[PDB]
Amino acid sequence: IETVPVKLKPGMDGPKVKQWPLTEEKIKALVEICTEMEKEGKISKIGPENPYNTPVFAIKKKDSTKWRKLVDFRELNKRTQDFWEVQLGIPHPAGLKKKKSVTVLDVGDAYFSVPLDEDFRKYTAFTIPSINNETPGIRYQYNVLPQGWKGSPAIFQSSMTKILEPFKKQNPDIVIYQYMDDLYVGSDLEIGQHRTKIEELRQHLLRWGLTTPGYELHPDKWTVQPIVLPEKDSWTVNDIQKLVGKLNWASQIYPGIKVRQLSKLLRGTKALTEVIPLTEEAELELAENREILKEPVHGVYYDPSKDLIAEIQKQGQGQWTYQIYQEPFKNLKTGKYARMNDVKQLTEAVQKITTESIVIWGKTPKFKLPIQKETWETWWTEYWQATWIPEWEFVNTPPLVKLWYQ
Amino acid sequence: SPIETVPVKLKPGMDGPKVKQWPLTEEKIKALVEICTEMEKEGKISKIGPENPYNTPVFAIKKKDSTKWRKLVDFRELNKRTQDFWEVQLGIPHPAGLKKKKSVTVLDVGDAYFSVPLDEDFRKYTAFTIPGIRYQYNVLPQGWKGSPAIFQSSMTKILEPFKKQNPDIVIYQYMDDLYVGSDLEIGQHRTKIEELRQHLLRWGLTTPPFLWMGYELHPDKWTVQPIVLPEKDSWTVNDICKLVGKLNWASQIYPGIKVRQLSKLLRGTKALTEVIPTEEAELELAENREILKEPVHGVYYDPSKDLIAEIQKQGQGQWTYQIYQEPFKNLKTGKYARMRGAHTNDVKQLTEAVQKITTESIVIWGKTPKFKLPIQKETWETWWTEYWQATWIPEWEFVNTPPLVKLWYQLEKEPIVGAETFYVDGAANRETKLGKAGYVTNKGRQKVVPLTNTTNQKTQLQAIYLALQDSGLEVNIVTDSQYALGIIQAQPDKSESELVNQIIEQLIKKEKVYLAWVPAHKGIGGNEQVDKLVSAGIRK
RNA sequence: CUAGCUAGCAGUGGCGCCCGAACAGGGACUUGA
Repeated sequence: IETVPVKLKPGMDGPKVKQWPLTEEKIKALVEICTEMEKEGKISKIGPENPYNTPVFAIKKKDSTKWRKLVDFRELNKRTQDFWEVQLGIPHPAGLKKKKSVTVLDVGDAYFSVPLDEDFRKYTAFTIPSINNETPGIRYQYNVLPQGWKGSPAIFQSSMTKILEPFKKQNPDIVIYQYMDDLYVGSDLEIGQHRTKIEELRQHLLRWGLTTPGYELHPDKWTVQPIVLPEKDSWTVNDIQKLVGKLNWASQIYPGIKVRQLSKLLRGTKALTEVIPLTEEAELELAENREILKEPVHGVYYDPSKDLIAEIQKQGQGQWTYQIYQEPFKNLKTGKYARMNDVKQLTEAVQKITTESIVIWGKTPKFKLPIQKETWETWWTEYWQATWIPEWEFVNTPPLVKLWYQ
Repeated sequence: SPIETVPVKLKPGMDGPKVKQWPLTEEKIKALVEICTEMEKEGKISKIGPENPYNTPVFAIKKKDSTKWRKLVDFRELNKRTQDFWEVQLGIPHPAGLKKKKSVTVLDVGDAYFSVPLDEDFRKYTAFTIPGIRYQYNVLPQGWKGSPAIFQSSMTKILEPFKKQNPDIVIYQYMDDLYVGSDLEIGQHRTKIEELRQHLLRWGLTTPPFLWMGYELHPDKWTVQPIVLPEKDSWTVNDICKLVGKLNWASQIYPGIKVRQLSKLLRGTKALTEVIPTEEAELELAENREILKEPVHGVYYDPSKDLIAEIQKQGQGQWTYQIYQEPFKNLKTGKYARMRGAHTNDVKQLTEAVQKITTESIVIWGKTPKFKLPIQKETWETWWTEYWQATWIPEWEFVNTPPLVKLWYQLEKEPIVGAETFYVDGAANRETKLGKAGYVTNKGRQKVVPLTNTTNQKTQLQAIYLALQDSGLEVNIVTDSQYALGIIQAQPDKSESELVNQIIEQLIKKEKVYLAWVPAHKGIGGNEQVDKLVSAGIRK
């Protein structure tokens, strides 16, 4: 095997971020898996000769009781982006977002069968924590391609396509996209045909020893849901006040919106519980705003160079809303998420959001979660079922987005 | 010493920094000569310096217990150019986070830094000379930047076979202490100790309540060392540093012990004779005495049984926590009173406390304990369902004990019949800082009051304050500044700014209240009216 | 290089000075109502 020479970027060193504590029940599975991975030659123990360190935690994967370990390569990826971005990359087709069915696949077993460069192993050193800091950290060092660092698919795509060619020729309508260790398939057939094809692909992948046991998503059910206004015969002063506030805020989104007729009925200083007769002119402007609202906001494109921002908020009773935009007020895609504990629903929502953004554009968007830093930092390993780590931050929300929806 | 060494490298584009050994005196040479010959005849320091163009500084000093002078080697310039190494040690353990070991013992290996070799290629940077003759270290030298890391790595790599041969022996390693214990008989315990001694001797290692960095470890319990306090008047700078260290190390476990009186009374003091003067310090030290008059005793963690947590409020935004497994058999205690954020309240502080406690349980015990919270289920569920953030706590239950954790008031989502409208606003110039605040009503009972040195936010706060002051029993208030909206919707109880505190104290006695929001400068009801009424000579 | 021609170690814990990194409050630049 001839490992492709991989290097870092001058000016920035490797990752040296600390490791948050874990639970002993997870440490049990960590030891029980790293012993096997070291006996298999995938890792080996080292000493303090390398100050580089990257945290490691474990999740409870679905469809089984195993504990697949994962490494948050956020810093490594952010510092080596240029390599897999301009040296050897993969474009993003547009046909997958128009098919009927899609099934998620994992090919980490394929990455676990290729050696890694010796001069690069000193940057992927991962350590496991210990209880009460009594026993020193049992350090290790990868010997094969890891899961989480997006350079491994960038260097494996050659053999990947070489292996998938024999079967993808007879299926011209199939689509294959691997932005990371995950693997998506493009199919626009019935559920039974898609089942047969996906089990055929499972056989094709297990032909080379790939132990592969949400799961099946549908992109056709993703329609843009614009702002909806209430339409009732009763129009109190509070209702029209909330309406004018909402439309004054949305004027940045919808340019051709005015408050000409609406600012006339409420001119008389009166109470709030009373009802005011809605004139036909204000009704005409309301109908105009209604028919413009359903029209998708034009002028919002997708920049393949800038970063992505996907804010998420909580309305209550699981009514989770989310907006994606590359620029302030330049929304690209909206939607709703409800009717699925308070952190499990949030993790499921951010998982769905990032999965949709990956299968649509193919770039992990930065998140803004409405939650304290310590609580989520400690409890985000409970129901997380993915294999990679996205970027995020901790910013609050203004008291206006609560009126974005009902 | 057939133990495997560690590969050592250097910073890229660097080399050994030369040093110009300062010519020292003569009353320190003979001892240096005898000690270097003594270390040379042992076989751990070689003298091969025929053409090596490197040098390191040499020092000598006679420390406490004056019997003889010893040598000293410094690497102020060598460690700087030396590449960085990983530091495994990053925290301190806890006495409560231990197990129940019937046959417990302690062991330390002194002068073990000489019993570990060093890489031959890296031995080129050990130029130890003296007026001439030069020597080179062959083992781990003292004061090295990566000395403790390499030492502990070698220790773990040499005790791992002993862990393999006997995985049922609890071992708490450290820098040099070997806290080993099990549940065997005295004979079997001594047999295991002798086997461990033979295992360490296989590589040539010296094998000779308890003391753990000042802690007391009894066979059946554990406690903190009973600290004392001098009863004099003057306190030098040494006495100051010592007493403040003592109270800091005592406050980490005992509650109600602070350092605000000493911090505030010991500002700017850089002298040694400075005699700081008061009754506050006297009463604080007497309270420290009273608290330290009875020592607390903890219990070792039991892996079999679970553990329960509980928190009780003490007043003025201060909350104390307890961790226990059996009734009244508490493991440890503490206090949490940090005002996280500008506006806090009861349930927010409770969530912060419970997250701190579960983080401490994870880092100490590696598990999540059950909580006994003094709050109701429906109140908490209504709170977290009617909040604009995400807050989750593990399973818990209710305990009836004052003071209860409740909500002083609530809010609504729609107006109420028979209420009254209130359009409030107000601002001031960025230089005069003299603004007013007014409002409107149906019956026409307005009231404008000027302010002094106030900001627009505080102007709106004062406006809604005076609005709720002369309101009826159920009124509705509408404003424009989202700052007051976010302040009121959070429903605080204790904030930094006393203004919002008096506002909430006046509002709590009201039974019902409804809030709204309208974009300003759009002519909505009385917004522009009160704006024109308050903008007299401040707009243009 | 530091301290008054002379003397000039490190690590662990503590309380004291300056800077940087996170949270909260005041001014300038740009874009709209």
